[PDB]
Amino acid sequence: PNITNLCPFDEVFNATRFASVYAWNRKRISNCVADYSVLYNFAPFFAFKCYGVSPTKLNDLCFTNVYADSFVIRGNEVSQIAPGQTGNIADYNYKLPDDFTGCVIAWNSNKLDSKVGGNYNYLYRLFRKSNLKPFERDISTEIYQAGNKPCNGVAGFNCYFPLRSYGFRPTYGVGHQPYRVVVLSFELLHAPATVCGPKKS
Amino acid sequence: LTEENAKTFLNNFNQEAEDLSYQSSLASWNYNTNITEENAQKMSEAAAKWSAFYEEQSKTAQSFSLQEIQTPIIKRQLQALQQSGSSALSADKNKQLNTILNTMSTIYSTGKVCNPKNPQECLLLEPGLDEIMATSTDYNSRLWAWEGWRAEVGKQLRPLYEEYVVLKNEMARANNYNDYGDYWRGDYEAEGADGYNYNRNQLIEDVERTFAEIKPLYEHLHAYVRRKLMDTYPSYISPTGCLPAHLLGDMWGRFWTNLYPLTVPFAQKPNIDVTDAMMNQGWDAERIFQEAEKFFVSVGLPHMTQGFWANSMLTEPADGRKVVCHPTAWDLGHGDFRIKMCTKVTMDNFLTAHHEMGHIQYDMAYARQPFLLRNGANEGFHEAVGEIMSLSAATPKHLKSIGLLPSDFQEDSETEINFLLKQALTIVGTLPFTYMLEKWRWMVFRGEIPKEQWMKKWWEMKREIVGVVEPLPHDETYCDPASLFHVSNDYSFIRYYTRTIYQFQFQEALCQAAKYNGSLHKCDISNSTEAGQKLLKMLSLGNSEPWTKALENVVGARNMDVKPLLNYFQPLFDWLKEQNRNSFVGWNTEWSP
Ligand SMILES: *[C@@H]1O[C@H](CO)[C@@H](O)[C@H](O)[C@H]1NC(C)=O
Ligand SMILES: *[C@@H]1O[C@H](CO)[C@@H](O)[C@H](O)[C@H]1NC(C)=O
Ligand SMILES: *[C@@H]1O[C@H](CO)[C@@H](O)[C@H](O)[C@H]1NC(C)=O
Repeated sequence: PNITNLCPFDEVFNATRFASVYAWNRKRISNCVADYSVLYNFAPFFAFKCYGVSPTKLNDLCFTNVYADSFVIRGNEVSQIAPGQTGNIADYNYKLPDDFTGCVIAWNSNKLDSKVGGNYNYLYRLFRKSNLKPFERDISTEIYQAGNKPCNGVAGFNCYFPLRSYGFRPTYGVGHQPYRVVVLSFELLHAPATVCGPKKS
Repeated sequence: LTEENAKTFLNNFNQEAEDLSYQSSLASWNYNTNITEENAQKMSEAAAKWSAFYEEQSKTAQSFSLQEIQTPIIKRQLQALQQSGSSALSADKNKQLNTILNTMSTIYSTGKVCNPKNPQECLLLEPGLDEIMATSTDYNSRLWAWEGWRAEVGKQLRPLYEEYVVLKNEMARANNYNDYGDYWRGDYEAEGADGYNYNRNQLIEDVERTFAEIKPLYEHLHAYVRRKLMDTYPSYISPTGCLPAHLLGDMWGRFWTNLYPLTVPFAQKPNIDVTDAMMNQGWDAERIFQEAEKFFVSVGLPHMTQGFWANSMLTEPADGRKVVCHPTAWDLGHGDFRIKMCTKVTMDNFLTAHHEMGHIQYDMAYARQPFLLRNGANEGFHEAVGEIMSLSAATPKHLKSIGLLPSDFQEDSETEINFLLKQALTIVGTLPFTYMLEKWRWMVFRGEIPKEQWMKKWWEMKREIVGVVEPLPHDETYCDPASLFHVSNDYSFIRYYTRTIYQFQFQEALCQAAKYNGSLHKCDISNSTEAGQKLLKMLSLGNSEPWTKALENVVGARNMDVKPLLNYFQPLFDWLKEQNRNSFVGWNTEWSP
């Protein structure tokens, strides 16, 4: 069988613009042949931690749907993109379930996401009433009511705007430089699995 | 509940603060390494925005009541944020105080004493009068420079200090302090768990206790310096009297380190200068900082960041931009650590590189703390942890290990004695001056010294504590303390005394940690990871804990101890006792010629 119809991993990893972690981008991947060769080849990756499947045997075990979630966080927060973790990103921006089957990929993005004046186009949620459920997004801009008095839509004392900017600058320390994260989540359903890697003969 | 509200308030504050503080620090860095009008005004607006935000948050933080906050880290953060400082006064009084401070700064920076009968030979302090105090041996020229700067600064700064004391007293009493001295002593206040409680009023007696036993070593050093200066000045110094104020090698007598050519023990033995060895081996500033980094990774502390090498200036740029010559370690925030130092290839700049990288390591270690707790444990800890690196870097073992000093180098007792004497002139000699100056300022702010009897008190205590006599009688129209930089520009001075004590306490604790079996001044902490971990336990704390706890984490004691300082200077103390048998140790308060 000849090899064609590769899965669009160039669109997710090599996008010119990623998304904020509060409005994290989700792309479904189905009915194509996914080769993980290109990802392994790429050297800059800071984390390639995989959960539930081995990175070496990605090409043979095959799945029904592959979800690629792309966002940008700061380097110190990459450890929070894991099952069972807590923090601002885990509780309020992006939560993975405790039975997560997939991989997390992160790499430094100073040359693309850092500006000398400060890149104010990457945002994160700092305040939220309750923790996020797994694979949930919150794009609400409602004023966080931390006290007893009603906020009435106006910030001030005990009333904070929940979305705070990741003011990325190139002179930050390595733990604070912008990191692009792609989370690959693999799922199997009762449907026939149609995301399967390449074949050899 | 109030505590959860405080937690969310601090979460909002740290995020906004870190960003504005980084912008202010980056603008200050861009001015300091590139001096122009636009960088100056950019620094002005960045600092204005950061200060306005800090006062706006401090006014909101004062609304929280600390009686219902249980977690001590949030309570310490809110205590740090609730310090209003000079904003406690009204706008008119604050503007008047700022006017007095600015006019004091611009009259100290433009201080001028000019030659009598030679009106063209007018000398400033920074380029030329300090050269006269440091190098000149003529008695009349030093008497001229000292009395002239005392007159043309004290006469002009006496009424400015008169209302400066009153405005600072009003500012301190607006912040629930007894006086401005208690406000400065509030930097050493530690509220924490049982046994770690430190009070402001305790600090004075602790300082006095630590001055009760530095006094014999200082008396022997003073007797030796007096005899050598009597050899230099035949009839102008008395054997039983105090030293004249203008013969101490500095403008104010703060450091006795410029008396080392006059007071050298063994002139035939050279010093431990390795500048020519650096010249012969082709060292540059990059290699100096790399050797300092090698020392800090040998002791166990982390490596320097890539941003440190990329963003710092370690050389005069010489591409048309003016820079500030003073070495400064910068913690800009967000993991940005820089050093601004115009490093020439000398031994002094090598030790200074070790000192500033010690500052940077101290800054890097407490980066894990929240923003309000990213400081030193007190004002003395930050400079003590750089002075210990300067101490360990200068030892002959460290210099022989890195190839600067030959492997067959012999350490006889004479070079140890003259090295210890130079260290004593720098370190021991500044302690009575620091203690007497801070005691005078505390008693002036308290009102223990009457307003019209200032000068007569000061020259008594310099005759009593420092053992230094005035050359000419001064009446109360002079303001002789105010000629010093730290007091005319509103700076606390007890940090140097506490720095000096903490430096040798830290050094003895690290040398016991490294299992060194010799004299303390020969000790090197290189290749000792356990000493680095013992140090890094305190460095990681910041001011999250009381400073007594951090001090116990390093030395195992909860207060200042000068037994390490006397243990450091023990061979020199024995030598000074051995050469003061015939002479008279001590001074007489009455004016002896
Ligand atoms: C992205 O661009 C690089 C640049 O050559 C290329 O090697 C890589 O295959 C591209 N795709 C991915 C998914 O990294
Ligand atoms: C110094 O500041 C000026 C201000 O415009 C700037 O043009 C110049 O490039 C700066 N120099 C360096 C070395 O950055
Ligand atoms: C520290 O370790 C290095 C490792 O090569 C060694 O060269 C150096 O001599 C050691 N220093 C001391 C004082 O033992």
